[PDB]
Amino acid sequence: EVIDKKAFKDMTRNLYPLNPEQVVKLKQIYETSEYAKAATPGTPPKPTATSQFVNLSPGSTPPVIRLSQGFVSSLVFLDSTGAPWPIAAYDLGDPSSFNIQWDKTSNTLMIQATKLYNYGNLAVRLRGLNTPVMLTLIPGQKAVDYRVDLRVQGYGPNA
Amino acid sequence: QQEIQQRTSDMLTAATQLVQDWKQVETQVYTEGT
Amino acid sequence: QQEIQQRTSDMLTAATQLVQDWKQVETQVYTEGT
Amino acid sequence: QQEIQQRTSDMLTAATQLVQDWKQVETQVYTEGT
Amino acid sequence: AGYNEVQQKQAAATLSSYFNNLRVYAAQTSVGVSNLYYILSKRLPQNMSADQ
Amino acid sequence: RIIYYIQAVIPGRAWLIGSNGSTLTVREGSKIPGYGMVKLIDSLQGRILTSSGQVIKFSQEDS
Amino acid sequence: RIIYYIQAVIPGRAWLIGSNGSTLTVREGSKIPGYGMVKLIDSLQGRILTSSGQVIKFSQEDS
Amino acid sequence: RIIYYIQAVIPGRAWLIGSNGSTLTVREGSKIPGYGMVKLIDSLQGRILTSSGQVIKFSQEDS
Amino acid sequence: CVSMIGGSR
Amino acid sequence: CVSMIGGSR
Amino acid sequence: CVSMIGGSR
Amino acid sequence: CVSMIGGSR
Amino acid sequence: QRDLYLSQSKSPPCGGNPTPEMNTFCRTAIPDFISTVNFVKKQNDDTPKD
Amino acid sequence: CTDAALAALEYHKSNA
Amino acid sequence: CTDAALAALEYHKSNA
Amino acid sequence: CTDAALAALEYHKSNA
Amino acid sequence: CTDAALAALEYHKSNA
Amino acid sequence: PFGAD
Amino acid sequence: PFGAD
Amino acid sequence: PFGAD
Amino acid sequence: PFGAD
Amino acid sequence: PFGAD
Amino acid sequence: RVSIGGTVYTAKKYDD
Amino acid sequence: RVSIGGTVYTAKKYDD
Amino acid sequence: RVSIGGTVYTAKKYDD
Amino acid sequence: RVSIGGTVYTAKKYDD
Repeated sequence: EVIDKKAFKDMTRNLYPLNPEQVVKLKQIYETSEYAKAATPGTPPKPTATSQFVNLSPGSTPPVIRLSQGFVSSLVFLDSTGAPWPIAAYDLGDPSSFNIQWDKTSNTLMIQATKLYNYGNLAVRLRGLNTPVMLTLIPGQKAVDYRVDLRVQGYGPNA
Repeated sequence: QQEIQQRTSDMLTAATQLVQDWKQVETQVYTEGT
Repeated sequence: QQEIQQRTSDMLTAATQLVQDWKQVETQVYTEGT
Repeated sequence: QQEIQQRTSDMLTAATQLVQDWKQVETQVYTEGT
Repeated sequence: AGYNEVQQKQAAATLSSYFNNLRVYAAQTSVGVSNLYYILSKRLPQNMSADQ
Repeated sequence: RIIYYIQAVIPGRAWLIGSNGSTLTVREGSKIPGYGMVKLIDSLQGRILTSSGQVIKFSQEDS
Repeated sequence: RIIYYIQAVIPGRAWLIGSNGSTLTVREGSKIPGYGMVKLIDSLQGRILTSSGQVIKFSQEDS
Repeated sequence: RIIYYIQAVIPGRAWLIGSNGSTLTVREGSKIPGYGMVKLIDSLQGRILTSSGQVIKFSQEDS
Repeated sequence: CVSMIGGSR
Repeated sequence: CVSMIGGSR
Repeated sequence: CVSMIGGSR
Repeated sequence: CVSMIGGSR
Repeated sequence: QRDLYLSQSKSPPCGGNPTPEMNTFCRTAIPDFISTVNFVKKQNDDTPKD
Repeated sequence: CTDAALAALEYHKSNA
Repeated sequence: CTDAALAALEYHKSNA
Repeated sequence: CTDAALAALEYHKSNA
Repeated sequence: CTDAALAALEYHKSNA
Repeated sequence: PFGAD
Repeated sequence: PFGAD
Repeated sequence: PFGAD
Repeated sequence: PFGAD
Repeated sequence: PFGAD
Repeated sequence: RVSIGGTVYTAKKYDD
Repeated sequence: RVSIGGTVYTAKKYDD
Repeated sequence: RVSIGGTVYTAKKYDD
Repeated sequence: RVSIGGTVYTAKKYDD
């Protein structure tokens, strides 16, 4: 009858050839590996909600919006009294590196930098304004402009 | 000396499918009440 | 001396798929409430 | 002596890749508000 | 660029006649599928009042 | 003094919650009130070593 | 005086925000008030070194 | 003192129910009122060693 | 840290 | 600057 | 002019 | 602990 | 014939997921065949220097 | 039956 | 049983 | 433990 | 680091 | 796999 | 692969 | 690739 | 397989 | 390509 | 006889 | 026994 | 250990 | 290190 237990030793060998210790080993190598991927290299950008005043006087530099690869940044537009200023339209410069979504009525545009380092510019035609507002958009910066108040120089339909 | 390579093959085929059972994530469901 | 090129080939097969996943970015979604 | 030509094929195959990525200039898009 | 005109026009004619067969086929199907879909569409519900 | 316990950590940034409810995110080198400057962030261990020798860990009732 | 912090930087142009709220943009060579003229922009570390020895960094709050 | 019984245990966390109806969750190292701090959590046998030599087992009328 | 499933007396 | 998961004791 | 990512100590 | 259908007399 | 392929690199067999042998033949150029043929050097190679 | 079962039981209990 | 668990635990905590 | 990572950090910041 | 940058910058602006 | 299960 | 985990 | 990153 | 069945 | 770029 | 841990523990010889 | 760091740390011989 | 500059910087031997 | 015109000028050896 020695044949039965010899075969069965070979069996606990082959049908379950990764013994429980080796199964947990493979679990930990898999976990360490995907974590090693998921780690964003260097420090990640700091999530900062900033507020900037938009000046449309000639010679002024356009406002800067910092993005991050795969993250939503919400620009809200307010007039000099801080009230919402709805957006009439917008034009994406280089939509191949940025994607904007915006419900047609609100005054908030959310942006994701689709590729990591390419910077561009974005125009927004506003409700009561004759000169629109243009912003430079740079991703991969040491922070994310996580939600940005744009204090446009003019006065909106809400006072 | 062949035992090492044959057994490496057996549990490489094992480890691949263990990893595949690990990679799956089955999405939750929403049942909405009358 | 064949070990280096063999293992590097395994490395190409791995690293190419890794960089291809990291190139992947998917588009965000917007869910408008009722 | 032939390693330079081997990496020559590789380096050109990559360089043409970067350059026609560079010639890519997408069209700009507009969303007119309601 | 190491080309000529004989097989150029020849193969051009062959491929073009091939796609021509495709489109005439497709139009003949579109006929039949159009009538079938009209039979189907006589029997679909339609909304009469604009207000839901 | 005000003890802040870690709310989350990855390689790089670390989001911290205080005894007063204030929330912050920190990198390799940053000024934290009291502990001075962060010396190192150990992500899988959930540890922050600071200049003042004080070690910042996950809250006991949170970890 | 007025301290300017880094607002963002890429190879070449660097956009900058200060204590007065004014925003500027700077290349390899420019007259920038107080600090004189910019000797270089180090983008991958987020640094501006100028002629007067003063060094412009991302603010502690926004980095 | 207050008597705890391991309500259910897995590798790592272990959820405990006490004689007061209180529920808790414990890891490899965690403080317990009265018992001290946990030295080990064996999920296979439903047992937990804490520092005070006290052994936490499944309650008799539920195991 | 201990996986007693990989345990051995 | 340290990705410690590539760590070795 | 300087490409700093093209840097070498 | 004991499954005595795994029993031998 | 190589010029014929490279005039159509946007299309196979020099494009569209080519097999690595065809890919290599697309990459490499054609050496001069007359220059490589030399009998004095190969003769020296055959005979031992002694 | 019972005595062999208890002997195997104590053998398993004593040998961890 | 448990003794191997404590021994391996302290061995892993001592050899990092 | 942490000494290895910290030493690697200082040796990285010392060698540009 | 940066000193390599100044050296390379001045070497570029010295040689047209 | 221990003997106090 | 740390030991204070 | 510098050391003051 | 017992005998007290 | 000059040095005064 | 075989335990739950997978290790085989058996009695030697008994009867009733 | 094996840790989460991926490196295997085991005890030698311990019975309960 | 590897930095973000792409060059490798590792410690030699440190334990705790 | 390489400029925009095409010519390559590099620093020799510089550490910080």
